[PDB]
Amino acid sequence: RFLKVKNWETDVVLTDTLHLKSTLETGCTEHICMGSIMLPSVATKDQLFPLAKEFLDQYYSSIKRFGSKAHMDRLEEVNKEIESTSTYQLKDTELIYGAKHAWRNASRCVGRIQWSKLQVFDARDCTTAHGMFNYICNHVKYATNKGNLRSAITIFPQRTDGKHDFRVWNSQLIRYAGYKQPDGSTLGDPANVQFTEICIQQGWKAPRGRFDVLPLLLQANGNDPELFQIPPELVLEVPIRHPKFDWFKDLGLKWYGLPAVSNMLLEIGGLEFSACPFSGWYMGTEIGVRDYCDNSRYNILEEVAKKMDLDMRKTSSLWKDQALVEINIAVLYSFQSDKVTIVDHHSATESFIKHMENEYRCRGGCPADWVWIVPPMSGSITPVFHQEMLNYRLTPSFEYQPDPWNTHVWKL
Amino acid sequence: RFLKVKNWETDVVLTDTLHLKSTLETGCTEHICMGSIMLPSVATKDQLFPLAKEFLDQYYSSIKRFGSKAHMDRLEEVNKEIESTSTYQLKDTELIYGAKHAWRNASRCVGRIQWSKLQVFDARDCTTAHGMFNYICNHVKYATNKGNLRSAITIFPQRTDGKHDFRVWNSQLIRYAGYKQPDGSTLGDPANVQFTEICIQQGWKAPRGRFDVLPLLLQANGNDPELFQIPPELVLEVPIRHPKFDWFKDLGLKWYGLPAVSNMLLEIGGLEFSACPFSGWYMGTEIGVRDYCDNSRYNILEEVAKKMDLDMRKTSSLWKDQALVEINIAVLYSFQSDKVTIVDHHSATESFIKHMENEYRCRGGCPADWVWIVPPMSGSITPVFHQEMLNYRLTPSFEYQPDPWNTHVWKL
Ligand code: HEM
Ligand code: HEM
Ligand SMILES: C[C@H](O)[C@H](O)[C@H]1CNc2nc(N)[nH]c(=O)c2N1
Ligand SMILES: C[C@H](O)[C@H](O)[C@H]1CNc2nc(N)[nH]c(=O)c2N1
Ligand SMILES: Cc1cc(N)nc(CCCN(C)C)c1
Ligand SMILES: Cc1cc(N)nc(CCCN(C)C)c1
Ligand SMILES: [Zn+2]
Repeated sequence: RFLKVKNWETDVVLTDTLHLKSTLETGCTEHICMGSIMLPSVATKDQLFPLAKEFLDQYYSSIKRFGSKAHMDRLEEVNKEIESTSTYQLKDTELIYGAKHAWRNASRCVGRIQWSKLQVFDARDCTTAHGMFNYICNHVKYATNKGNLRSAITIFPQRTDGKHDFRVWNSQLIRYAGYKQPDGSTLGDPANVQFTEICIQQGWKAPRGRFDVLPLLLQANGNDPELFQIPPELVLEVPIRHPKFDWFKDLGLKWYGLPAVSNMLLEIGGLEFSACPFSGWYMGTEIGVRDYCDNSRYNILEEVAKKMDLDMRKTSSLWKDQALVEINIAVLYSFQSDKVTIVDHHSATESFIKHMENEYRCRGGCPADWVWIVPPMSGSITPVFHQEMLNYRLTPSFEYQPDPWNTHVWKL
Repeated sequence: RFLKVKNWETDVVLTDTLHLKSTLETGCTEHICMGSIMLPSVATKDQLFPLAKEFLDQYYSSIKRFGSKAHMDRLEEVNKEIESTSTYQLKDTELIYGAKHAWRNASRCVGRIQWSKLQVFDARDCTTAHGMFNYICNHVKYATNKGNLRSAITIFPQRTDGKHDFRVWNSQLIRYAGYKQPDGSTLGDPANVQFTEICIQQGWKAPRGRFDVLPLLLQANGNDPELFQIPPELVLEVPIRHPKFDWFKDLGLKWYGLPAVSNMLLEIGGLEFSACPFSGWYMGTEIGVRDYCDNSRYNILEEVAKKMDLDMRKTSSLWKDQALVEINIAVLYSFQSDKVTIVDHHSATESFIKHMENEYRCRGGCPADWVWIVPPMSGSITPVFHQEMLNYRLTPSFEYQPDPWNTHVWKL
């Protein structure tokens, strides 16, 4: 019950004890492992104080005032507020702590070496969709910082009864539009055709092109959501060129600078923040491999191999592989030459190994999801391929949640 | 308890029921997943008949004579033999069935679309190390078939008391030698320096070069093992050249045609065959990615990028990625131009999807280990990246076993 994880490139072994503090369930049993399933399987007052207590015990353990009176009174204070209101409110300091540690515990995140440099924006006084748009714009402007990207999170009011929720319906703050065609094919991003749908169904007059930035669909206090278009001066975009292949520009491609997940739920001490958009900087493969070359996304391996003069008749000519490397050297090169923060999969996966080392040392482990930590190209020549990893759920945490256009009791 | 696995490239869903027949344990619990651990965690007469029965029930269920008298008498016959001898002996037909299904159930194998075309060689009458060498040579000659590779397994006598075992100490029948250097570096294959050690410690006069084929270390009936050198005419090797880069040959590289795992244990109806070397044909990435570019193996990304004229100062120039594709196009090209069977990672991963489909259809599922099915380069542009998979242990099965030079009560 004090398990070992081995590196088979360097023979390094580390002992994981942190998994004992694990609480939630993984989906695996003694008889079946689900480590490759993408997402496997209202709260009451009685359930709440345990979670509040457990969170408060580790927060006070963190600043080395574990059993102080400040702890004991905060324990009693939160209990009384869960008695009086059946819920409770986080101190500003407990909100920053819980947010940083939700990132820290995100086992599918390879970037977590940065987990303690997170700017937390307290948006819990927001009441209207216009207010969110304002908070969200301030987040985009800050996090972007003129290409010197900065990591940030904006935390909107916590769930209360359930039907007053606050949701950003967008899956990312900044995404390109998806338009099906009359001939069946797709313009823009096929991932977003169902979301691009609702925007038009709500009055978005679409500039039916490729890289059309979508409008924010913000829902406040369970009310029907409302469209707001981000000032284009705040949407920083990088035009993609190759450092050797001059025909690259005629491909006419670009991506946005800022990756910002907006569809997840932040859980802290048993309180649920259903709108918590958070941003970092891109690892290059997210764009060059998945965004551009997923079959059901932009799907550009066809044209890149064309202008490279490649043997596309035979599968075993690895034309697909060869065009995938060039695309990623160019995504990397274009961001760097505009001073926009980006990290290659080699540097990122090395840092995560080093971070993992710090976590086993000063924390006793580090929950990691191999299936997600290994980059989607050149796997075994990055050091995370050869690193055994233990996956387990720790809290505070980011969780998935139903897409809001399936839950919502819609009306007007 | 009738789980679903989804493909996120094609939206295809399949229902897995086969996992209910799962028996062994995976290493995961409800609270921790070990799907990325490489290998996680004498038999008595009382344990044996259940396993014999379970195996016999599915074998007779397979030829559509489930509850026949031929089944009932074979059940009684094996029971009586487990009473009389505390063990039992497989019919030739039960040996071929069990072997084919051990391959079928090998969840880390992407090639299993071929699982029913397996030539089974019954070596259970063997008694001496010289006999094994003879059986093993006949296997190499057959399986190689002049580059028209054929899949085969040779099954030596089953474990009895424990200290009369039969083991092939080699991890593969055909591997290149590993020699450390006086200056610390390594010649040949660094994976094999500890095994190349014992060979020399047993009288192997090493031709201390790079691609020196190793001698077989065969142990028969628990006796101390003995060296035998495979006739070089039976060891077919492919010289690696690129279809564009003429400097490629001066790298002077070659690999052997036949991949043949020899260090695993075959479990059938509770009987344990500790020497069961089995062979197929190579997926190209096993050679071009892992053998050649693993840091602790041949580690050739240095020199290939050199003669390509690449930016090796900067990590984010993806020089490593670009030299990895070229190496794999050349491994593929060299094998094909000599008519030696090899499969690219695209064709192989497509077939496994199709095989998976057949298994959910006519069998109710297919145990798969994602971490091992996804190829070690260009992951997400092959269809297995996007395919959820359930892992569970079915029997008959191939299992790992201690390296014999740690178990052996050695003497002379
Ligand atoms: C600072 C730079 C960061 C980098 C380079 C980075 C890198 C990555 C990458 C490559 C993924 C793979 C997921 C995918 O393929 O879509 C990921 C997922 C994730 N990241 Fe990080 N990340 C960063 C910052 C952050 C921050 C600030 C947070 C939260 C406060 C965060 C939380 C997560 C979570 C929760 C996931 C997985 C959830 C999901 O996508 O299903 N990351 N990250
Ligand atoms: C017919 C062509 C075959 C191909 C193309 C193929 C392909 C592969 C590949 C790529 C792996 C990855 C393992 C690694 O990276 O080292 C693997 C593993 C494995 N194969 Fe298959 N295979 C074939 C035939 C067979 C046969 C005939 C058997 C047994 C009778 C078998 C049983 C296994 C097992 C048990 C493993 C995993 C055990 C381990 O390596 O730890 N395969 N195979
Ligand atoms: C730590 C990790 O389990 C290890 O690198 C595994 C990952 N997946 C693999 N997959 C295959 N096919 N072969 C391997 O050697 C490995 N190595
Ligand atoms: C089926 C499989 O779980 C799915 O393709 C996963 C695999 N690993 C991944 N890893 C990352 N980082 N991102 C992904 O979208 C996925 N997709
Ligand atoms: C914070 C953050 C960092 C990063 N590098 N990438 C993202 C986008 C993740 C998109 N996937 C959820 C589809 C977010
Ligand atoms: C039968 C078989 C097929 C294949 N394609 N490859 C192998 C070698 C596997 C080596 N690993 C165990 C290190 C064996
Ligand atoms: Zn698992």
